[PDB]
Amino acid sequence: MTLSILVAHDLQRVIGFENQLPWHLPNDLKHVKKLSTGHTLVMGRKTFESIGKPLPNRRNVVLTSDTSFNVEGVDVIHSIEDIYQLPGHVFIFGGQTLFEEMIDKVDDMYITVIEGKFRGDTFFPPYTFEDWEVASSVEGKLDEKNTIPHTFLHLIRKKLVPR
Ligand SMILES: NC(=O)c1ccc[n+]([C@@H]2O[C@H](COP(=O)([O-])OP(=O)(O)OC[C@H]3O[C@@H](n4cnc5c(N)ncnc54)[C@H](OP(=O)(O)O)[C@@H]3O)[C@@H](O)[C@H]2O)c1
Ligand SMILES: CCCc1nc(N)nc(N)c1Cc1cc(/C=C/C(=O)N2N=Cc3ccccc3[C@@H]2C=C(C)C)c(OC)c(OC)c1
Repeated sequence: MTLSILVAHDLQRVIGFENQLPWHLPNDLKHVKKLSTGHTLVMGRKTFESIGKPLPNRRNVVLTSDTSFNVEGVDVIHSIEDIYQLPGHVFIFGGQTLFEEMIDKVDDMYITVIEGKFRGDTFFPPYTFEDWEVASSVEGKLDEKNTIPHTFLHLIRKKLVPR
């Protein structure tokens, strides 16, 4: 319905390594909890297995081809097309495969740019700021617990108009 991407990627758009996040950043976890609370998270199967259980107080939706999939607290879908029937604010939550499938369909993106270069094996698709308006850009606060510089972006797809 209202369709957003929600993602953390590094300076080279790495989002993951060995089915885990490359970095430890509690503030971003806090950012995710705040944004998606009361809403819906759609994620691919590997992302779900990585987390290992549903996130509380959210509708959790998992896209998989596995007809045997029936986890407590999770709604299953089997097609991309299923996503557009989900009501409310829906966040595309990962991973790489779902980002690639959805980045041209979403209204907007909440991206946490991790200002570092990590070793990765999964990536967020390339995108241009030519196409995305910076609705907001907020530096994350560093401290003892959060030690990689990072920036919370809210990007909104630009309309194509005649010049
Ligand atoms: N930094 C971030 O913000 C962020 C966000 C989330 C995850 N990540 C990460 O991203 C990584 C995983 O990415 P990934 O691409 O390999 O896996 P993934 O997107 O999480 O999910 C992979 C799977 O979802 C399925 N799927 C995708 N499209 C489908 C369709 N059209 N119809 C039916 N099923 C479909 C399949 O499940 P089946 O094989 O069971 O059919 C597929 O193999 C990890 O390393 C992880 O840590 C990071
Ligand atoms: C950690 C953030 C990763 C990420 N970042 C961004 N920007 N986009 C994103 N789309 C994600 C996705 C993402 C997520 C997570 C973590 C989820 C999680 O542990 N919570 N999610 C919300 C939630 C809701 C209710 C209760 C508890 C939680 C809990 C937060 C705590 C306070 C403990 C994750 O596991 C570490 C992970 O690994 C592949 C990926």
